[PDB]
Amino acid sequence: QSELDQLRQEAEQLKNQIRDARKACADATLSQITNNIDPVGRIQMRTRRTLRGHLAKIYAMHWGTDSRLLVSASQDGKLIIWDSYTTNKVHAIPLRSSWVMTCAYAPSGNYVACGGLDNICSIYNLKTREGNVRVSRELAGHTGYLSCCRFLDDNQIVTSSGDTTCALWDIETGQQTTTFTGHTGDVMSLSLAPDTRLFVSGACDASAKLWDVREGMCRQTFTGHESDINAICFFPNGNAFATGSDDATCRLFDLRADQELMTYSHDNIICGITSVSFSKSGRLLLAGYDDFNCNVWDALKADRAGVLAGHDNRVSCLGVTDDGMAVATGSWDSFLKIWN
Amino acid sequence: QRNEEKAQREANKKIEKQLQKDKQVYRATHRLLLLGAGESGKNTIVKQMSGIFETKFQVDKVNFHMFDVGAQRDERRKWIQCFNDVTAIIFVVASSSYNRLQAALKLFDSIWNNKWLRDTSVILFLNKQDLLAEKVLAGKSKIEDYFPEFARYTTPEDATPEPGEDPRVTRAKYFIRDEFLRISTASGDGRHYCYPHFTCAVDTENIRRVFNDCRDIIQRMHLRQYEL
Amino acid sequence: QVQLQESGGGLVQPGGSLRLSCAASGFTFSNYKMNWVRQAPGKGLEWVSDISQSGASISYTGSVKGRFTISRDNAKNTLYLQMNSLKPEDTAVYYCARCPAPFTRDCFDVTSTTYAYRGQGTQVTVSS
Amino acid sequence: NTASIAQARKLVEQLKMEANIDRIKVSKAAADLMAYCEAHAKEDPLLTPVPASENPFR
Amino acid sequence: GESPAISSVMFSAGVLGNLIALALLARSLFHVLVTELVFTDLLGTCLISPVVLASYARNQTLVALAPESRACTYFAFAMTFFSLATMLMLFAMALERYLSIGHPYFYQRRVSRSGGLAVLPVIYAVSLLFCSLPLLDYGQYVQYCPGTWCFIRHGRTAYLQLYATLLLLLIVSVLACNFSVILNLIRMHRRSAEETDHLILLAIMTITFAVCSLPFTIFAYMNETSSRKEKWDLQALRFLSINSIIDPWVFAILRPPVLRLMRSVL
Ligand SMILES: CC(C)(C)c1ccc(CN(Cc2cccc(OCC(=O)O)c2)S(=O)(=O)c2cccnc2)cc1
Repeated sequence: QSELDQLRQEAEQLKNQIRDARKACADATLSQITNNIDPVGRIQMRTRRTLRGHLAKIYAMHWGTDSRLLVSASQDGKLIIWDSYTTNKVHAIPLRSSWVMTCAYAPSGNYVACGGLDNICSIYNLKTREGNVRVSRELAGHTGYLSCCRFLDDNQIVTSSGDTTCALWDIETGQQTTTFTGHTGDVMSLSLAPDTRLFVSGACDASAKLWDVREGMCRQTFTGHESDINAICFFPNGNAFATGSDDATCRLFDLRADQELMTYSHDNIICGITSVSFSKSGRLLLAGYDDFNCNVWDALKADRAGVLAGHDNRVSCLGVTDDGMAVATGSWDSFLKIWN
Repeated sequence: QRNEEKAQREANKKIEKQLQKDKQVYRATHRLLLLGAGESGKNTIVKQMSGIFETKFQVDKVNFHMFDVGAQRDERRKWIQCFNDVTAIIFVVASSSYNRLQAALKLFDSIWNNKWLRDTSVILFLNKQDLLAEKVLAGKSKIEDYFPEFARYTTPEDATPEPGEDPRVTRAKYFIRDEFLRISTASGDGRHYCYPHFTCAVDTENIRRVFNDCRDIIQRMHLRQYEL
Repeated sequence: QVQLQESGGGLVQPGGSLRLSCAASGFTFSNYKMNWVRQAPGKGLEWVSDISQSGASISYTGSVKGRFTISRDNAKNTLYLQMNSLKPEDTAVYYCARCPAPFTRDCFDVTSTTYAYRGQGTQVTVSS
Repeated sequence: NTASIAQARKLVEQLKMEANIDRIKVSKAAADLMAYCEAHAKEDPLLTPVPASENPFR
Repeated sequence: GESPAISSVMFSAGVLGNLIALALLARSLFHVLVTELVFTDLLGTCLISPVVLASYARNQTLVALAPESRACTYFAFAMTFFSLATMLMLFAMALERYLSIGHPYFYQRRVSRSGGLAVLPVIYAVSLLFCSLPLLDYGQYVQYCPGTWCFIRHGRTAYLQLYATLLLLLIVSVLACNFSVILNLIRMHRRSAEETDHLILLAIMTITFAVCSLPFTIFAYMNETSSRKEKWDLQALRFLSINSIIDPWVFAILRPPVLRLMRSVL
């Protein structure tokens, strides 16, 4: 149509205007003002622990804010809560559906969420009054599979789904408080900022978006990648973030310059990134890959400075503890390992 | 101190003795993925046996779980990776459709050549043959104009069909089966096999076919432990 | 951004010839297997043809084999489809699609209703 | 036809609304990232090996 | 003067084959079973063969028992115990393969790798029982005409026939399991490569087992006069020994991949 034609023309005109503004705001590369600092040398970690007890591949894993308790979700239908110091299993929740793809820990330590192909994020209470661990809630209302759940507090939770929409739920009531639309592909990962006012989300349309939780609108959009985005993580200060995609490339985007700062890639890498995470200082960027290995990148110099090669199958999840002391890694060979 | 640590060890031992009972049940079950072309006849097959529907059945004291994705989108390059440990993908193809047959062929080619589905075998059910017989005897619906090598194709010598069918039906069925088997014999890495069959809504032998095919899959899986 | 701009369409008498072009930007064109798909009026999306990374492996659907020919220039990042002896049932909207992952031999959802790495397509009309 | 007009409205208004963003130069933001990485390089147990006595995973 | 040539090359080949086979696995239930098998064979070799080697330089065919006064009792005990151990290990491996190819579903749940380490402990237990039965003077050990070895005495006892019939039952069971697995491999090759090369390896294994273990059993049901005078009872045990030598070779070195790539290149 002619209306559709002029709408697409105006959209392209605004796109060109935004690109012009970005190129105007780009004066010096991050790799140009960082060449004066010294490199991190060589980072070589050792496998301190190895948690066994899962039957099938492990999709999710999330540290607790006490930096001691850990949760893992495997495809046999199990949600296991481990004590990471002494290796003892603290809980083992059996799930109603075997296809759990995500799991989360409450920042208070009282609840645990998990969702999957059943389009529901179930909330389990770990502190029942003289009872066992039983399901507290089942947040339903998504149309596609549930890719990520994240707690805001004991009463709010933000979820990503395979129907290209994110949602914000009030656990007490049980209905979607807010719905974040705009993506054109399945939303794969979401990341909360240090303060809980904003959060980023990556989808299968090779784009990432920044949402404000309270208003519910999209602030910024970042389109540096060229394939499906699998992993996303905020910088420790909340002014930048990092993504991993299937084009075998990680990217560090800025929230204030509104464009991509750094690219972490190597020609010898032809596998996609499944998970990314930052250390406590933000100088290290850990990235798990499909070639069964994990690579540590110098987030400022963009040069790889270590490898974590201990898993036999695809590295599915990867998480740094909230105090920066250990790194948990879960793979499709049904083993979580702690590195330090 | 020591009291909390011994309580934690008690809890861990109880959790582990429960996980053993759960592991013994997880190993006696064989999970199957029913992945039809959509409105292709998989509904009849699941009639014979939320976001995902599940059907449990039992053959000769062996337990089978069959999963079918429900409320999902038509894009399946992300939630299909969850089914790489499934022992078999049951792939239903509406053989009467011919362009849905090329769509099913492209789907089968993408599943066969996927990086994570490269060790998973496929039991292929070429359903809806009654309408195919109707259309090939009527001569109003053509396979020639959608598969230009239907002519020039001579029916193979093996696999004598049932005598109650018109030889043209046999020619069409074996043409489609060879169309799938060419992709299946595309060579390369994978360690997986295709077990094609000819079914209908009248059959009641399908669960035993799946049973025997899973038996052969498990046999070939065991046979790999005797190598390197 | 990942941009795929198709051109070359138009109205042509039955038996005529066309050459559709597809210009790509925002990705390494030589790492991806490319597809030509089409949507007919009142019908869904249909897979027409595809070509691999180097260009050695080429495939067409049944109803176009012998008439159309696909090709790719990795030096200029362009995908060409030459259509010969068109028929009245070739009138459709043609899309230039890229399948999502590089270096793979499988392209899953190029024919899905909402697919991100497609184009807007050109209308090819066959009439007299 | 008309079902595309609504989504085109959506996209064009989203672009109009996210085009008016104050974007500082890359220099200042990259310097802020460097300052954060340098001020907290002292508290990163993964960046420097911690003594094996206070390491909980000894 | 009786040359040690037959013992030297045999012991050398046995120990070198066991070491080459152990190196390539020292890095599934079949893995546990193969490592326990090669461990048992090599341990038996090191604990037995130096003893028969010792009475070659310490005597010019004059002092059969030079070392001690009851040493051949130890030799006979070790011989019987280690033969039972190796035969029972081969039986366990054949039974594992048979259940794996013959009854897959049943093998799918009940048999797990964790219970694989327990095979060695119970095999040693039953072997000690059935080999210490005579040591309580229910049987008798005697030194044989070559003087270099000691073994169960013919006559005046019913122990030799029991040992022979137990080994014969184990042999018959191993052969039945191997033939059933061959039948199943042929059937799954006809229903459909690797089946043909598995068949080659399993056929050569069955032949070298049935040719190198039946001589002893047949020569154990004969008169003591024609046995010692004709000097066949020595080869009757040497064949069981070369069976123990060949087993690790075709269980670890000539794996179906190796034979497949060799038949492909040739
Ligand atoms: C337990 C088992 C593995 C079956 C075994 C049994 C017996 C021997 C001793 N052996 C045979 C023997 C018997 C009787 C007399 C004799 O003496 C020979 C002579 O001088 O006539 C030699 S063995 O040849 O040392 C040898 C062969 C293969 C592997 N390991 C050692 C070794 C190993």
